[PDB]
Amino acid sequence: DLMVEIPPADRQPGLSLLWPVPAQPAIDKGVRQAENWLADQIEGQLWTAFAFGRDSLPTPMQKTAFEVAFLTRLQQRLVAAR
Amino acid sequence: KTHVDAIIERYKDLMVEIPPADRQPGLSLLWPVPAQPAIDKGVRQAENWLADQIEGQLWTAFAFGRDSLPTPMQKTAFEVAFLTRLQQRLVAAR
Amino acid sequence: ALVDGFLELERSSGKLEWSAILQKMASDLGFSKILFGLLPKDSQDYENAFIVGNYPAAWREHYDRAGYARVDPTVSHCTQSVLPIFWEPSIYQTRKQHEFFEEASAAGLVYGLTMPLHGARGELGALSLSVEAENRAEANRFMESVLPTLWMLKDYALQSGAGLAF
Ligand SMILES: CCCCCCCCCC(=O)CC(=O)N[C@H]1CCOC1=O
Repeated sequence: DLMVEIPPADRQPGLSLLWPVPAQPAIDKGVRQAENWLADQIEGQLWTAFAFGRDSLPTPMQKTAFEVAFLTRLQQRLVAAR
Repeated sequence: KTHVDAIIERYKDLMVEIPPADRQPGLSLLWPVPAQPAIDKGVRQAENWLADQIEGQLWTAFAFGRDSLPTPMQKTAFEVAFLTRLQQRLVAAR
Repeated sequence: ALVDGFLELERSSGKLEWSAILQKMASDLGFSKILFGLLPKDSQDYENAFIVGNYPAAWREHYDRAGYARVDPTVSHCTQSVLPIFWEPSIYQTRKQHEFFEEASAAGLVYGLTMPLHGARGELGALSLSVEAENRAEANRFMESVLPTLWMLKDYALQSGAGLAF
């Protein structure tokens, strides 16, 4: 039901999380933020996109959802150095 | 003694370093409290996962690593370091 | 020193002491000018937001009447992004912006940055600091080093500033 989904990307791609409360919008927010950083090549720090991005979520549960999606997204392209 | 350098000189102690990796690295960062160890825990934590093979559990290393630090201020030092390390190797890879 | 300023920020009783602490902290961080602006959720009445700081008086007066809030590249950035925006010449593209820039530059607001604010109760705002450095290289290097401390300032300021503006 209140499942959340991190869309597949390049390498190791996907997920099946039962999140404690509804949080798909927060997951997307985290994916988009990370790919917006990967895409637009380093013009600001990656830490900055993570920290300022997380701030914009209201709740600990949302913030944490943001983080999971952000780090997963990085994982995907990081692995992609096959 | 420039202006911007004079601000660095006080705050001597509160400065912390994220050593260079591959890409244009050595970040020098001012922190509200001394936090070099938290910084290094985040650097090592991130290398440990990289120096691992067919790798696939990134959030876990981050979640378990941050959780081992007891103050908000160290947690964020660890996050900044760990992520900077995942940056150093995202640009040293085209 | 900075940790103490954070606590004083949260302990603040009224707009006056808080805005005083905010300036005293900017000055300690080597930033001679700071502005904090914050609107309630879903408002664009820029000139009637909670706005504090020590921006040059002549300039603030001009900014309000001219309605520069709708010109300022940093203001529209704040409403569309989370990432901080350095004041690179490049953020000023259009004519009215190349012109907003000339005058802002005369007011002393040359080098600096704007951090967008997105409060928990959907509040919107901007935290800007300006630094007097020898050139842009020195300034951007400087601001990247202190950016983590500034992001924490942003955080204590947004949290304590919302329950005083509102
Ligand atoms: C999201 C804005 C809502 C609150 C309204 C704030 C209006 C003032 C914003 C401002 O002063 C930002 C600022 O620092 N602009 C800089 C850019 C160049 O010099 C300026 O004055």
